Amino acid sequence: EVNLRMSWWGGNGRHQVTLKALEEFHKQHPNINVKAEYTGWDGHLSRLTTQIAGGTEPDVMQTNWNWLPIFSKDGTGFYNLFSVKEQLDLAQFDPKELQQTTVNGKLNGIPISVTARIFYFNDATWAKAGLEYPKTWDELLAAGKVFKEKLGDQYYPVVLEHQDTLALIRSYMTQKYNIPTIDEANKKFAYSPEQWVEFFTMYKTMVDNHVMPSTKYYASFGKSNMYEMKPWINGEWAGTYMWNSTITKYSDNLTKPAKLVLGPYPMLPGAKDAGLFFKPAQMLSIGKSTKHPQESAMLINFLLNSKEGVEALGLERGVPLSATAVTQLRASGVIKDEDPSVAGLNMALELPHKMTTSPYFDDPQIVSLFGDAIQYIDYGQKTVQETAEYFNKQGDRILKRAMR
Ligand SMILES: O=C(O)[C@H]1O[C@H](O[C@@H]2[C@H](O)[C@@H](O)[C@@H](O[C@@H]3[C@H](O)[C@@H](O)[C@@H](O)O[C@@H]3C(=O)O)O[C@@H]2C(=O)O)[C@H](O)[C@@H](O)[C@H]1O
Repeated sequence: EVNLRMSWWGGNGRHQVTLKALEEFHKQHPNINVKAEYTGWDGHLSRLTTQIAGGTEPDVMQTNWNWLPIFSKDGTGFYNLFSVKEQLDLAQFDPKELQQTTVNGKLNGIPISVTARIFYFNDATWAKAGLEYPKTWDELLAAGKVFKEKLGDQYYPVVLEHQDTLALIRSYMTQKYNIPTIDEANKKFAYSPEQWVEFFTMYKTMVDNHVMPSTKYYASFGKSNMYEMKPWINGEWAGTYMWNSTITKYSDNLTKPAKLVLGPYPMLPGAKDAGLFFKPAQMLSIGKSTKHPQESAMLINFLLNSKEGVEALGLERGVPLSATAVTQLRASGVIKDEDPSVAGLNMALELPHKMTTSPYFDDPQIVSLFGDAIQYIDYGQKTVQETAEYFNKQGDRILKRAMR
């Protein structure tokens, strides 16, 4: 008898397929039981952090790429998957993708899929507005006035949570200036004080121009998951800047026959880089101190490589990196080039994207600080100037703690 625990996050579609994969795995291995621990994204890292701090984390965990510095600065924070290569077919995964999940020579997770935030739009609402999807940053900014006037005050081209906004304005700044956002060598942000003023001024411009809800307006609804909010469901918030790897969590909640459709990616004339936040979407990792590394490795291999596991899991985590899995799903007609998640990935790959985001750009305290910052602007407690200086100062402080 081997008892394993596995955690993951996601929407209920992902919960469904994962649970069904676990029953097959157990059917194939009567001596191995897996206790499933799953939630939505909200608070998931917080809960795992508490487990790891106390040494009680699961045997198998779905993990995020920005968590590697948080838990595994020296690469020993998760079990070294090179040590279980007998059970786990590593050759299915591109070596450059494995490099992204390797730390000090130790393989900390198997990357499941890749992803980038891109624009997806509610086709029903945009048709009502009579507008085509923005092809430029100018058209995005201009869409807000059209939505507000043609459809009504409650209508917005997109909705953006603060993390989405942080990535979006970074993309714009990368297009303009072609420099990394984080200066990893000097453990600090790379932007001049002027560029930070520009960053927050763009936010203010977008809010003023009715592109997306302000934080104050968003709060007036304001606590469920974004994809479960009424103005999302009914099409009033007509788009999202979101991972292709989890786009059905969003599209599944729209009101038929509305669909989420892939939009253009705005590119500044003369930009050398799109400034995508492009990364491994998520990983499967093994607990550092698991008493069952081999059985844990068997479970990962089953989910990511086995015919039954791949079939069960389908596309709920995006387009598989595993060569056998992605071939299988194309062959079964599950992967369709016209599907917004697949099309979104293909568009992103063709965009010039040589700049790779630092994992510290997605440090959760940096992301939280950003939310506080824009809230200061929207609630009239700091000017754009004061907010920029505050973000630069407090962010550099967080980065120093994060990168120690
Ligand atoms: O495919 C995935 O599950 C995805 O998970 C991570 O992204 C999380 C979250 O799961 C995403 O839905 C998205 O979350 C939304 C907002 O962007 C976020 O700021 C927060 O408000 O919650 C929203 C939500 O719950 O849907 O973005 C999240 C994030 O980027 O942290 C991984 O990061 C991602 O790569 C992928 O595995």
